[PDB]
Amino acid sequence: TCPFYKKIPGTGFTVDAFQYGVVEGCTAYFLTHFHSDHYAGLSKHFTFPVYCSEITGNLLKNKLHVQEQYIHPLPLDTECIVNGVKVVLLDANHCPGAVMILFYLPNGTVILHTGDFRADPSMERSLLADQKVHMLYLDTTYCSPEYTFPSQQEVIRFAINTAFEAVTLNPHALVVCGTYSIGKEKVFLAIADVLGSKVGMSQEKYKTLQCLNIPEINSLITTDMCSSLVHLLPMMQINFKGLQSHLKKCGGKYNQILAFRPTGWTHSNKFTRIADVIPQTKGNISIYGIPYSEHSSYLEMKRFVQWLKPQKIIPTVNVGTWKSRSTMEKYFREWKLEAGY
Ligand code: NI
Repeated sequence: TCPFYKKIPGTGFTVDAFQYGVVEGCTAYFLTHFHSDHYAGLSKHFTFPVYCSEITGNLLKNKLHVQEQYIHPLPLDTECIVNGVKVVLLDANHCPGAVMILFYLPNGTVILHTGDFRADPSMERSLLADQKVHMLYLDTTYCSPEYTFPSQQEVIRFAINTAFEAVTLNPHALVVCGTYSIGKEKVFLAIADVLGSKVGMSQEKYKTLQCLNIPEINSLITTDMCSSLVHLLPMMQINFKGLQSHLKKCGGKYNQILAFRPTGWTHSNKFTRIADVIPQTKGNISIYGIPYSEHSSYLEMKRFVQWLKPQKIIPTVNVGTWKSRSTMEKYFREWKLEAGY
């Protein structure tokens, strides 16, 4: 049944709750972003109102064939009224089209649902600064102090310099980048930009990317693989067997692969600096695991919550084990006592 942490009290609203059938007494289904654990259950057969960003609305229509009459896109940073309740969508700094939702309840409570987010100081200057938030439904994916990672900027710098060096040393090398959902587009687009190539990909992936309102995208992507030296493949195929295979397919146009797997976290982060990352190599194939995250680190998350000072926190991730739940609650209490709220 629909968990309590996907329900907004005092409303008829749910968040990211499409896999439970008809939720009893739900008058509006909000969708924070187009990732499968969150959209699971949507299709052309869905007939209730769906509220979301423009970008997410584009993916619903074109990828899942949801009918237009049930899609309610909302502009960001704009006060809107939904079934008699004031709401605002804010940028979540997650994947394209991902939002946080501010609910202004009739009784005076103010609720922020982060959806999936990467907290950032820039959020401290949105419409959030303008009033107090009573309850926070928090993306706690990396809520433990071992989760550190570099900025997105440092990671992109590492990937660009790596790729540029490799191809300039060997103009017959191919670069490959893995993907399994929207998000992390900067990795492959930044690399193609430094190499003077477009990114080649499957028709289905090109279609997805054309839904995202990314500026000048027609200049960066293509379905012509032959004309491109940066190839996007399913994450599953980013291994020595899958890459040896792909290389056979290019028919002696290329003689080396340099491949990137943007992971969330991996335990090399506790020890290793971004400067110090090395690939796994076999023959003429190298694979780099890079810590490009679109979720908050522990310290980023803490700064955001100590800034916001919510009266009550409801975690939305890692809620299935007692030991996880109990550890997170301990961190929230620390943060509150350290900051004085
Ligand atoms: Ni997500």
